[PDB]
Amino acid sequence: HQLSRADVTTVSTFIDLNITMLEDHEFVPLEVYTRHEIKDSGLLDYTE
Amino acid sequence: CIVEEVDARSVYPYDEFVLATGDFVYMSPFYGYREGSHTEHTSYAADR
Repeated sequence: HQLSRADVTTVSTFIDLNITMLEDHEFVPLEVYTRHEIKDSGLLDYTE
Repeated sequence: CIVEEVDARSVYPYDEFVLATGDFVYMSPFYGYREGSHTEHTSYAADR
């Protein structure tokens, strides 16, 4: 009789190697203090 | 006679504060009689 290849158990001669891509990353703007904060840290503003 | 509500601002250690007119008040904003606020700082006599 004939039979499908799926009827025969499969052994692999291939060596596996799983490489995955480094995914995209988004860098948002990020400051510890803005210019507004730096200017506001003064106690008196001469101009105002 | 001028009455003028102003912004006041104080920096640490909060022993004095300024007014928007550029006038220093040589006194803690948190000075008072209760909850230990009588020990914070005052440059002025009691009657003031």
